[PDB]
Amino acid sequence: DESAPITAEDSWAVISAFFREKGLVSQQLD
Amino acid sequence: ASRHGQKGTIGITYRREDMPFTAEGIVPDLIINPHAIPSRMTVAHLIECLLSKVAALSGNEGDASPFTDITVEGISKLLREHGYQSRGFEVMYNGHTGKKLMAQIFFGPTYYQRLRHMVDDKIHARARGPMQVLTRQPVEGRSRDGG
Amino acid sequence: MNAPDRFELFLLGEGESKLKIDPDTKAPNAVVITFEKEDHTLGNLIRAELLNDRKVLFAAYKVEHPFFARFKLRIQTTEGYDPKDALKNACNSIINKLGALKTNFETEWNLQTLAA
Amino acid sequence: MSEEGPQVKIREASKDNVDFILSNVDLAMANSLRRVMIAEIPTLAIDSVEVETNTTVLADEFIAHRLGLIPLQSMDIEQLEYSRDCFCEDHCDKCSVVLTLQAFGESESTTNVYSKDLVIVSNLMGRNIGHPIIQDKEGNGVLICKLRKGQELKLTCVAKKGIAKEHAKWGPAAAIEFEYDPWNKLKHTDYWYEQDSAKEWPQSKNCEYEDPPNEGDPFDYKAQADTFYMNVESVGSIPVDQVVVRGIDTLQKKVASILLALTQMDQDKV
Amino acid sequence: FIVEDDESLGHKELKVRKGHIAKLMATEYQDEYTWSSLLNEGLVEYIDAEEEESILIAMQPEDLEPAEADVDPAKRIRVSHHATTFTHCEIHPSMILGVAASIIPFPDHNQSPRNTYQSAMGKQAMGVFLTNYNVRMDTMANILYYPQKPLGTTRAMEYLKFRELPAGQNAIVAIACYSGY
Amino acid sequence: MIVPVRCFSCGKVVGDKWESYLNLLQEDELDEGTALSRLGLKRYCCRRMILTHVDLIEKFLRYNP
Amino acid sequence: MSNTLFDDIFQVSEVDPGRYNKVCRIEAASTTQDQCKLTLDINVELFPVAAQDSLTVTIASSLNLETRSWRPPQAGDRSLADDYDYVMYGTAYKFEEVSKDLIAVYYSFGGLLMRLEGNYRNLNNLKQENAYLLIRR
Amino acid sequence: RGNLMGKRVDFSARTVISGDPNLELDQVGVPKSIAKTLTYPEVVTPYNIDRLTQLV
Amino acid sequence: TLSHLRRTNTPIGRDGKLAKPRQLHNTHWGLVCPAETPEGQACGLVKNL
Amino acid sequence: SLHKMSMMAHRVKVIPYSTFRLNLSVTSPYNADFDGDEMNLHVPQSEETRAELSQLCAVPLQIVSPQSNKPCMGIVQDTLCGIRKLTLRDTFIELDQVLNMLYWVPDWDGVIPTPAIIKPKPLWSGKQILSVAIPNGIHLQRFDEGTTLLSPKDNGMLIIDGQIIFGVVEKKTVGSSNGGLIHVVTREKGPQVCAKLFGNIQKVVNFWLLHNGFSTGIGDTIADGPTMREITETIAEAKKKVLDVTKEAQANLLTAKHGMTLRESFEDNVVRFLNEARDKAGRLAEVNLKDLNNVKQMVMAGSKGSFINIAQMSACVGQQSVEGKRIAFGFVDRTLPHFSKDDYSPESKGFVENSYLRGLTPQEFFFHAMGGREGLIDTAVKTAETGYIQR
RNA sequence: UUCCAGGCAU
Ligand SMILES: [Mg+2]
Ligand SMILES: [Zn+2]
Ligand SMILES: [Zn+2]
Repeated sequence: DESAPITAEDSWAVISAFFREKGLVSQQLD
Repeated sequence: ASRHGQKGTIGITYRREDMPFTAEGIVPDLIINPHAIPSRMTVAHLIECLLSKVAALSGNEGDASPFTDITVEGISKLLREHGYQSRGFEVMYNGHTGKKLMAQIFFGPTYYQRLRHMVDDKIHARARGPMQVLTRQPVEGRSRDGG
Repeated sequence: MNAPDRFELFLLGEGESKLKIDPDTKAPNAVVITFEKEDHTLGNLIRAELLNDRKVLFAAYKVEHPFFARFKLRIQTTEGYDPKDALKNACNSIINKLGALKTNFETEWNLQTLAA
Repeated sequence: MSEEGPQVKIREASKDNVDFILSNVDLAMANSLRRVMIAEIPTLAIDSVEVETNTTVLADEFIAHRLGLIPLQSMDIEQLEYSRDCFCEDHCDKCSVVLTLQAFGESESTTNVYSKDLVIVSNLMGRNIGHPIIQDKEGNGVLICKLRKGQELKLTCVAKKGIAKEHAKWGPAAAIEFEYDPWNKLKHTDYWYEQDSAKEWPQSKNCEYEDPPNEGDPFDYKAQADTFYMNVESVGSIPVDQVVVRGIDTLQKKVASILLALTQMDQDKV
Repeated sequence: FIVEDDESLGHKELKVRKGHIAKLMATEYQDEYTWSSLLNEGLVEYIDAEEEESILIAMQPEDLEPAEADVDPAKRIRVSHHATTFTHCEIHPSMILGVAASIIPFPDHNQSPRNTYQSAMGKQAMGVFLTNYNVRMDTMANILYYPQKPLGTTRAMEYLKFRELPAGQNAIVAIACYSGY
Repeated sequence: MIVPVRCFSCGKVVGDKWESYLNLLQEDELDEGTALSRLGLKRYCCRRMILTHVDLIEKFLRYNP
Repeated sequence: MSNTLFDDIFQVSEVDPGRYNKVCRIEAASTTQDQCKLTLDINVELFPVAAQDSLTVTIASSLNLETRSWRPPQAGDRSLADDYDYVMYGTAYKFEEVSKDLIAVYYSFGGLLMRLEGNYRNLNNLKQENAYLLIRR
Repeated sequence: RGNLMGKRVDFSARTVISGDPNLELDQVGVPKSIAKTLTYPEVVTPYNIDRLTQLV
Repeated sequence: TLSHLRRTNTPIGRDGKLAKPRQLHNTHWGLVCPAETPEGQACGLVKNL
Repeated sequence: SLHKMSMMAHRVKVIPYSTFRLNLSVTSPYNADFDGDEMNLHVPQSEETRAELSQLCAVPLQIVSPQSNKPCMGIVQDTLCGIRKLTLRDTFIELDQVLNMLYWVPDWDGVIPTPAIIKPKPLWSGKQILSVAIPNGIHLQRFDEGTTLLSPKDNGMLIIDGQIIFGVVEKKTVGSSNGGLIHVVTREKGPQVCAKLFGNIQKVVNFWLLHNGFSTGIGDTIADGPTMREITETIAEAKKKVLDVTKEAQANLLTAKHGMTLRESFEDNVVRFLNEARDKAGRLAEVNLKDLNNVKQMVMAGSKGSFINIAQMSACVGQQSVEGKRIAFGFVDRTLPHFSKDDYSPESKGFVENSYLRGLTPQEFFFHAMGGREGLIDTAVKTAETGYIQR
């Protein structure tokens, strides 16, 4: 069911995506 | 210092012979005084100590992460599956005589940082020396032999 | 920096006899020996055995301060009997105990086996 | 049936542990040895590195430090005097063991430097001494360091006597175990609890070997302490036994030197 | 997380599902489903302070949503799921923190100020600032001989590149009175 | 930053065991805690040692002269 | 110079372990004057005590029939005015007068306290510190 | 304010303090380093003369 | 190295602007760290994202 | 240096290692701790200059501060924490040790004291030997609560001829207290005598505590299984003591207590109720933690921690506030975007229900901050205005 | 030295 709720543990991965793209330096850069 | 604003400079160094030991054989690398806890109220120190003593026996990167579903009640059960006190403490023998410690100690691993600021970069003594020009008063900075 | 020299914990440097016995003046027939380059390892044990001699009135010791490898040992005895001797005896007591103890640990060892 | 007093009765045994039950002695005594083993047992290790060339990532003293930790053989040690005593200006075959080490990163794939690569150059005098104690599965033992392409490293070490007091690298020790009165019948502790002292606090394997409490009975205030369940390990340099015998020995030596000074002291006077 | 009640089968709910996840982790594996899309897919938004003023966020996603059925005697006591007006939701509370904070084990178990001290000394410690110090001619810098990674960690570290470039060691602490030094 | 030759607490030999630990994983596909129980590392003092050391040297070696 | 200064057997009204893992303060009455009450803590780790028991209480500042340091053993042979079980030793602080002439003195033993009452410890109960205590049976 | 009501002076020393339970209240443990750095003018007097000469 | 990169300086009047500024605001939630600020002096005038 | 006693004369005792190793009791007068603190020391130069130091500046003299006609040093930490344990009726020591203790005291007449227990096995009690450090003629009379000459709970403190007759020793007796042992010793004897007393009491108790060991650890912060729940409802009960008095004002039904808005008059009752409840929540876990508990043991000797601490770790934390006014609505009638507007309940004005053992919630957390920040703020102000007001 | 700046003392 590629469409079900989203337990807590899951969210972590989302954040991963963030820094994967953005990056700790996001600000200064862009 | 630790990770809870737990500053502190060494006081003296001892070897295992004088060091306090637990039947297991193990002995502390660090021995912090119990008094820097109640007033500072840094349980997270006590907690990391119990949590790390666990993931150190089983080897499972103990999670400390922000707010989550962990508990002393929880850890104290896993640390009980390993045979050690459920709260971390352990019996210990007074390194000098070998005679047990009428008391028990919160003996468990904790992550500790070593900030620069080491003694030998600060001991400074001056008995007369370089004197400034405009003032003729001793000069500023240990760097320049000041007073 | 001001780190004493490591080896100073067991090397009596220039004129420093192991022992040095000054007669305790506070009490009668009692003394105090200064042990240079020695500690609890040795101390506490001469304390134990020394404290078995019935003829020993007082026996206790102490490390002056953790920075210096030393300790004073105070010994008092039943008059006529010189504490020096008590220390003398109490010592051999330990040698004789150990000696036999070595023999006995070795007895057991020869009579053993394992593959590791 | 025999033997004056302090008797032992080795429980288990192995090439790297002497789990034994020492009994009927003064705890003072027990500890006394316990210490002696960790502390003052003569050993051997490097104590002087002579860096010729080095391209590694570990800078000199890093390597120079670990080299002192690399356990070295010391079975005979007692027949290789401390530099300090011997009369050789600096060092000699009658006080020290000389080793070499040389690495070049040929395998264009991380070349390793192991304790096995040390090279005894000085006359071993025909005596178990100076051998890079190896327990490695393969036999490479103690990974010293690594290096890449044309990374080189030429050294030259010098082992000397030494004991755990002078430094840990001379610790034949490792870590002993210690316990007595597993049922705290002398009450040398006051177990902290939240509820049942008995529950919260785990029991020990060393209880079987001693009688449980048995309520009724009052408190034996005449209770002293014999029977100590030690577990002398080892790091190799010395056979698990000697790190116990010699322990039993070095202590005994000192104990006599006290008498020795009590003799030399008397003779003295005009 | 945009939590529009766009659920004919139910009520309100994160405009993202376990699918999106395994679809992203798909890329976590082979290092295709970007964060960039997690925006365009109107799955989550960038809320500035001002705009925030007009929205309602549920802390922990799950929890503050469903219905019911004695809590946990060991856990803590958390406010309930009040209203369903919920517009968005938090990635994880731990995100209010900054570098410093993020390395502090159980920051939610100390006195407020204590966590501020650690926010200053972490910047006064030793470590391995960059694995290139071998070719670094910077006047002054320290490195620990054997950098140990921490036993107790945060998920926050995984991103702060810590376990790879730690700032200390796991020493066996013994909290007790001894010599008195 | 290489394997810490011998533990800090008890000092029991530990500079060799490295490679054997790294293998009791990538190959013998075990779990940390056990891998270490296998290499003889009993009490935590010596345990935390391996279970924590970060073999940076590798990332170092990866440079040049 | 050596004599007893008080002897009488009492019975334990009751014993109390107020937060004290190894010691208990107790009290009893006298099998003589019924005005002679008694109070005394007690290391119940060296001499248990149950409710109501006849224990001979004695006191006097002396050796055995026949100040300074405290010899260790030796006395294995020596005189032993210890013909009892419990033998503490302390000092006596106050000399109260609980009305009439039913006086009560307090004897502390370096840490444990004690209190008596009646009136015939007249030319017997000295104000002195010295005062070995004794219990038996 | 900074030059007359307060000056920098000679014969002064500063280091990190670490308590000790073995010094009398009034003592102060001093590093051998400073003990060789900080001096004190003493007058040659037949009293010390002998000692003083040894020191020199 | 990081902490310093993501930082925040904010000028003051001319003397200790004791009140509004230095304080921790509600609008601060999620944007600025709540516990990581330089003690004393410019306490709360300089923030970490 | 804001004290007269911020500078004192000490005896040089040249030792190894690079630190200024000073005695402990002279810790609180300099305001000295060891977390990286450095100290300055100057060297006299004239036969008379030093004279001035030794005759007026030595620590032995500065012992009793005139700023408060009461000593300004005294036994602290380790020794304080230990001095108590050693005391207790329930504490005895056998010959082997008692002898070592006696020896450790420099003066000791070299004459062992008579064991209070010659009965089966000769024993000694803390008070017993600890008094070997206490000189002669030193008299003390306390009377705490249930003190009674025969103090049961060891309430008071009676020391005659310099011998501990009864009671426990701690911050009240050996501290820098007024009628304090220390205060008397000095007066009653010399600036000297007392100066050495710290040394004896120190060495002894320090040594005894070396072996009796001591510590703290999470286990001390957990209160009785049900006693905690007993609290979770001592909380909830107040929530409703609020919820009620809220609608009771959400209906225009409350007497605006003279000189207070309906708003003000309201909040005031809110607050009281919470803290009021939180406090007992404390005590609840307080007399609930056995004597064996560590964190208490120290709060008892008086060497670290107070009722409050125990509370905020074991029981309930508290209601955070800024300028007395619990977290405001800088967020248009609410605290965070996690709340529904016009929310006055305690779960929003910043009331930390959990305990440091349990752990704050993302909100409990952020609020605690805004609150914490305030201390830090004036700390760096009140400190400046002071340093000036001082000068 | 000089002038700005930054950092530390829980
Ligand atoms: Mg400080
Ligand atoms: Zn030679
Ligand atoms: Zn180890």
